[PDB]
Amino acid sequence: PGVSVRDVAAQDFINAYASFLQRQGKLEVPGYVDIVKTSSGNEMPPQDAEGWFYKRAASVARHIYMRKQVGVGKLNKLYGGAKSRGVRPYKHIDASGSINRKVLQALEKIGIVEISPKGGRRISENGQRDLDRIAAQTLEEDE
Amino acid sequence: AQHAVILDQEKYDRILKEVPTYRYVSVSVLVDRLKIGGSLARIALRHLEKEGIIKPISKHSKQAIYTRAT
Amino acid sequence: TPVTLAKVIKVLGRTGSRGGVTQVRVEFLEDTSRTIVRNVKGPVRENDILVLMESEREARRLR
Amino acid sequence: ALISKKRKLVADGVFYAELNEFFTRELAEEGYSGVEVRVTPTKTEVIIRATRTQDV
Amino acid sequence: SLVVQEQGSFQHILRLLNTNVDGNIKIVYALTTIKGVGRRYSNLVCKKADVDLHKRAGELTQEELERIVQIMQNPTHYKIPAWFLNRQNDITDGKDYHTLANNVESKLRDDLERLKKIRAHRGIRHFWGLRVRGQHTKTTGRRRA
Amino acid sequence: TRKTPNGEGSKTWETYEMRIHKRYIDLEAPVQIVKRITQITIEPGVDVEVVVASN
Amino acid sequence: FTPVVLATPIPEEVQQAQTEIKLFNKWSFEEVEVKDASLVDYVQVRQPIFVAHTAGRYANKRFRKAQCPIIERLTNSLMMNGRNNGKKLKAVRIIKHTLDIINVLTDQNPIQVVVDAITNTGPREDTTRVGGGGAARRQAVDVSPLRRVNQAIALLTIGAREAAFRNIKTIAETLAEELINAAKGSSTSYAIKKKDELERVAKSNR
Amino acid sequence: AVPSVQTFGKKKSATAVAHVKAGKGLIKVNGSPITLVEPEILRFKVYEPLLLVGLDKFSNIDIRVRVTGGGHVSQVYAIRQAIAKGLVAYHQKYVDEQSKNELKKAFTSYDRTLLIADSRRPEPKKFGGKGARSRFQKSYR
Amino acid sequence: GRVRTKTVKRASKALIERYYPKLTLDFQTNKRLCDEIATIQSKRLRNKIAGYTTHLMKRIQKG
RNA sequence: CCUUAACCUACUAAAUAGUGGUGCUAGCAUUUGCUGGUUAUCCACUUCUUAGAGGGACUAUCGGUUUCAAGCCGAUGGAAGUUUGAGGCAAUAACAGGUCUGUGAUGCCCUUAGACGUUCUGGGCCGCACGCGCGCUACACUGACGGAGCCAGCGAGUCUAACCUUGGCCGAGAGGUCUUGGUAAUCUUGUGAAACUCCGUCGUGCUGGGGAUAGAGCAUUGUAAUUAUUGCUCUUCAACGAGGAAUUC
Ligand SMILES: [Mg+2]
Ligand SMILES: [Mg+2]
Ligand SMILES: [Mg+2]
Ligand SMILES: [Mg+2]
Ligand SMILES: [Mg+2]
Ligand SMILES: [Mg+2]
Ligand SMILES: [Mg+2]
Ligand SMILES: [Mg+2]
Ligand SMILES: [Mg+2]
Ligand SMILES: [Mg+2]
Ligand SMILES: [Mg+2]
Ligand SMILES: [Mg+2]
Ligand SMILES: [Mg+2]
Ligand SMILES: [Mg+2]
Ligand SMILES: [Mg+2]
Ligand SMILES: [Mg+2]
Ligand SMILES: [Mg+2]
Ligand SMILES: [Mg+2]
Ligand SMILES: [Mg+2]
Ligand SMILES: [Mg+2]
Ligand SMILES: [Mg+2]
Ligand SMILES: [Mg+2]
Ligand SMILES: [Mg+2]
Ligand SMILES: [Mg+2]
Ligand SMILES: [Mg+2]
Ligand SMILES: [Mg+2]
Ligand SMILES: [Mg+2]
Ligand SMILES: [Mg+2]
Ligand SMILES: [Mg+2]
Repeated sequence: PGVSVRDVAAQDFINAYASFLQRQGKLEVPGYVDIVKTSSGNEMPPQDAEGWFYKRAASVARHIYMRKQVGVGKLNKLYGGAKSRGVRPYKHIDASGSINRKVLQALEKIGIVEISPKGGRRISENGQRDLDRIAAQTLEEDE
Repeated sequence: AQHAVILDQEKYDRILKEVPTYRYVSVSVLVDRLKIGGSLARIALRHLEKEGIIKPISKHSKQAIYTRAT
Repeated sequence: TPVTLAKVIKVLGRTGSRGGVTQVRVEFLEDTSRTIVRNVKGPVRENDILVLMESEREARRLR
Repeated sequence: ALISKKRKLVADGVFYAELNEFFTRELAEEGYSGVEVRVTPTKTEVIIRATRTQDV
Repeated sequence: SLVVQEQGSFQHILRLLNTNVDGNIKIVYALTTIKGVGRRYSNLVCKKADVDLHKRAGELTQEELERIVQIMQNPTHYKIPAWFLNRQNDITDGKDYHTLANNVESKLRDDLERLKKIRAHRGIRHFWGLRVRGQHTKTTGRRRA
Repeated sequence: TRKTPNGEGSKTWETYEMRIHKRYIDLEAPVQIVKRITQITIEPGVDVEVVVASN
Repeated sequence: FTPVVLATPIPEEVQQAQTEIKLFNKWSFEEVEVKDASLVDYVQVRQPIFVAHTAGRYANKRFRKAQCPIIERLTNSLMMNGRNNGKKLKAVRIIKHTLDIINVLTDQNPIQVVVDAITNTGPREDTTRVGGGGAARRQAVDVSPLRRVNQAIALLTIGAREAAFRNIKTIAETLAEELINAAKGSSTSYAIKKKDELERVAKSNR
Repeated sequence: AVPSVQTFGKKKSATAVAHVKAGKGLIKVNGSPITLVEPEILRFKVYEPLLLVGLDKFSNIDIRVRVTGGGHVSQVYAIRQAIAKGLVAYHQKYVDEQSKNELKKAFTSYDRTLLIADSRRPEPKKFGGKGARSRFQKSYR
Repeated sequence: GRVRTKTVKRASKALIERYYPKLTLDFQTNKRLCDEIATIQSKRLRNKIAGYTTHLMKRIQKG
């Protein structure tokens, strides 16, 4: 029939790209993983421990696919949630541009995204290629 | 701290032999059978479904629901 | 336990010092041709159906 | 030069507010009655509308 | 995940670091009823300890428990960030410690003694038993002492 | 702004607005007509601006 | 049901039911009748709906409260106690879950058993605070159907809210618990009690 | 040049534009199918127009919709309005009138404001309160 | 409370007095009439002066 | 009357708004197809968006009720039928209401060089047994936490200057650093807001609800941060288990 990733529902795609980015083994996982907290506006680290770098890799990937070009900042603001300033009201806070900037470099190094012109990070022709592929792999699970 | 955070062999086979007649089974219904707290009662759900007994007729978080084997 | 259904026929006016009561003439459906006037609690329009819990008693003014 | 358009248009109104004052003091005994400011090439034109122009 | 079984392997309550630890809690949260061991410090240590966080404080090998202690009171050796730590840059030998169990109480006292003994207005302030951090005092805090 | 100079009263707030309307038209022409059409068509209070170029 | 497809495909039971019966989440609006005279015109049930969410202008006039699909009344009354003010997706989902629960217990269209629990907790007559002179006796009044519906819903939700507070059991379990008990009066539900009692003190001062 | 109409749907500030060309029958929103949509609980709110008039009706027509503005629920209503208003905008112009008027009939019959945009809008907040009616809090003395 | 001001009811007066041949139980033609016949300063007021002339008209006809 | 929020496939239009075609091009399917990219490669439009000019509603049609009066009520129609929603404006008169602490508006009085003038240094308005008010965060399971889904509108922004700030690296974080666009429907910005949705963890235990109080280290604004301007990490883990009489909206 043909396929995109937009044809695949947001979460089971991102679990799909996750289980597959894990299979692979290729990645680069800086090294401060597990010992880190994704946001100043966060309490506990993620519970994936050995992982989640894959999930946000999948998340980052898919999101870059859906559009022109996006940089580390827009990902901070995206991946940024609500911090309880404790007894003081909540305020939106951006999450860490380290987790993202190293994710974008690890997906660029594995050639699924590319330092787009104008600014940001365009999705790679080989990324297009392989996302739509595992997309199809994800629908084909459901046959 | 009021019991039901572990497995005690008799509790296993009690689960196995007590979940018919349960038209309603869920996190709250297993706790209510004076046993397993929400951590391991959710494991008892994922493993009673490993084969038999519970029919999954409800989806997700907080809420869950099963019935007896037909 | 003898229920006695009665359909509002006309709306009379609010009673009670507060003004939440509504006076109303009702014809009970099980054998019409006989009226009683009751005092309600909720909102009411014409042709509703009230469950008169006891059949023969009526009121008028409220304070 | 080089200002925002908003800031420019407000700034012009302050320019009006002050001018009207300076005349409303200065020309009291000449029956001053209001100004207008007209902008052109070459010049910047202010017209005193007062009821005794031989004393202005 | 999986219904487990075990035998009499797990003994509830187990004492470490001069404090006591309830069994039958998700271990990570058990090390926090020790002093100086928050939810993040506990987390990272067990992660670094090669332990199953899934597990309760119940199971756990003795060998594990001891590796847990080792990591807790020797952070910078087991390559823990040091900014992850409650007592950076001491103030005498200037090393970075993570003071734990009955000892945090000591240093809390130790520090305050320095302030008082130097006569600094934060000492004076702790001494009068007030709020130090500068918060207004007219209205807030009445029941108190 | 609050209506009162001072502080007493209910806290009546007012609100002032000035309306800035912008328009632009593009024309191709010689130099004579631009200069003819721009010195005249003068209007006090309206801001006329004439640039040039394709950058 | 004669399946059809085009490009973007429409799943099986989706295609199926929709074009066929115009039923709920996937429950039956046909059959289900308000087992009480009166209360009809004040319980909806037809036109059927899919889920309990509507850009409903049920407020701008006096009784257009009464045309509202009755399930969407229940759900609407779920989302309160401030922290849950708004949050209709929350309430609506709790209803679907709740309805899935009732149906497991004793079958019956669970939307029907909801029709029954609403009818079976409306106070046939209540009391009001008359003047009568300083010391104010209690006049027995006959409460409107519309008040009987409203009060049934307000009772049933609050009672289930009160039990859901501070225990493992989730809202929908106790809701469905409340409605199941209330369906055929058994005095074990907070609503059946409070109805039965308002009718005891309304009888005592007449 | 193929036959095609464009429409829109508006609840609160959410506007939803909808193109209705002649095709093999897609039903896509922004860029993803109408099987996704999620809200999900609300999903059958946007299926609704398809099912009130027959899924069949869409086999000669490709349908794309893109939504900007509003909020999560404010978009689910705007789209389904755009779809139904589109389905009758194609029968107004291409197929005959009787049929269109038989679609406005089983749409407005059951309804949910499918062809009729809701007029409800935010009220202004006024001074003295944190809402439009909600005044503050006085204590007298 | 949709009670017509005096300026409305009074204009409706002088119109129906002097332009009763012309005018008819139709607002829309009465409205346009009020353009070609009467000098009002606002659309809103004109439709008020009209839709009311239309009412009076509508009931001069049965007495 | 004005203003704003609602209705115009009618009018005038738009590379600072957008849409359809075409080129140039990516991917997935290949049988056409699906889903992106390309401030000008052109062609066409104006539904979406913008604001000019209009139109529109007059509680209209019909029916109830009313002295068959002004009006009220119900239905249908309708973008709209509570003064269409919400404001702006607003007579006569009154108070010893507030304001000499907004005014280089002012009478009168005080003071005027050992100053009640002005400025500089430092402290104070923050001082804490405690009464009163407005509030913020909470007591959790319609919940906290962690992944992930991911959606607004009113704004505002740098010249003789340092404002709004994308992107790239570095940094756990706060932040840093080299660059960048915008005097702005053009850049920040689609302000990828937050509740919220979803899949998990926890499981009623002052618990993983709550985050006061405090310790230690790191940064940012500024000449200056001690009595801790703010931000961050770790640790410390209070009271509060729904709140008397009362009382706001
Ligand atoms: Mg977000
Ligand atoms: Mg998030
Ligand atoms: Mg601790
Ligand atoms: Mg508001
Ligand atoms: Mg072909
Ligand atoms: Mg082809
Ligand atoms: Mg237009
Ligand atoms: Mg209507
Ligand atoms: Mg108006
Ligand atoms: Mg006085
Ligand atoms: Mg003054
Ligand atoms: Mg003076
Ligand atoms: Mg001042
Ligand atoms: Mg003055
Ligand atoms: Mg002085
Ligand atoms: Mg002060
Ligand atoms: Mg006071
Ligand atoms: Mg106040
Ligand atoms: Mg969450
Ligand atoms: Mg915007
Ligand atoms: Mg560092
Ligand atoms: Mg520059
Ligand atoms: Mg407690
Ligand atoms: Mg605690
Ligand atoms: Mg917390
Ligand atoms: Mg200081
Ligand atoms: Mg001080
Ligand atoms: Mg300050
Ligand atoms: Mg309370």
